[PDB]
Amino acid sequence: HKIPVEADFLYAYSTAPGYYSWRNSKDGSWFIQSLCAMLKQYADKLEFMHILTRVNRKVATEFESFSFDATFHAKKQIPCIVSMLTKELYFYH
Amino acid sequence: DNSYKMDYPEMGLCIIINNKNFHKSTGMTSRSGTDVDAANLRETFRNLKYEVRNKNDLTREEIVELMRDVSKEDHSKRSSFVCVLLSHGEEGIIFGTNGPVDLKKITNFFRGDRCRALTGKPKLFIIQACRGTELDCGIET
Amino acid sequence: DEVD
Ligand SMILES: [Cl-]
Repeated sequence: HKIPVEADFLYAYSTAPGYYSWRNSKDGSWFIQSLCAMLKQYADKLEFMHILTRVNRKVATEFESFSFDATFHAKKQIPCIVSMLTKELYFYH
Repeated sequence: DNSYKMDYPEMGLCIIINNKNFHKSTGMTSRSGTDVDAANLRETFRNLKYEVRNKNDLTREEIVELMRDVSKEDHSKRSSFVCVLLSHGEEGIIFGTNGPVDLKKITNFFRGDRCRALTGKPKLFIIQACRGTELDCGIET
Repeated sequence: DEVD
């Protein structure tokens, strides 16, 4: 009869709660780079959560910061999928 | 009936808010490389058949008005809604060019309550922004 | 690389 007012929202965060998020001044942010690449490759193949999981893996494995400042050097990032969705989401058909 | 109905006449809006330059009074740095993101997202969501609208350097007042206006459009023929936020942030907060906006304030405009045309339709918020000041040192495999 |  009713659904929750918070249902059917998805928050695709670039980073985990409490953490900095990394941006590259030449290539763009790690998260958006990876999100667009995975949408490009898989939007006609995978459900959105599985696309976003490939994004998590890409950001987690293929990026590490390089900084002249030791405090910010060699750091890592994991994005954070927050799903209140009630159904699978496919971009095709 | 396990998947969202995505065969309405339109996939829906993709609103991209690209905040690169902030008012000097805020003391916030420019976000070099965010234009690369904004263009990448525009092309990506174009290929998914979203009606993309790119907005640049919006104040906190403009962000809220934009979200309010967009939530009041006719979404009856739209399958979904996407909003991409590219800015400085902290936990629960994204920054307009002159000050912060609570993420809850933005998303509440689209609650199944306040935007009936999107009830039961997926509302996707993609957020490139800090959520705090912690650094992840990683671990070897 | 920059935090942001
Ligand atoms: Cl840029």
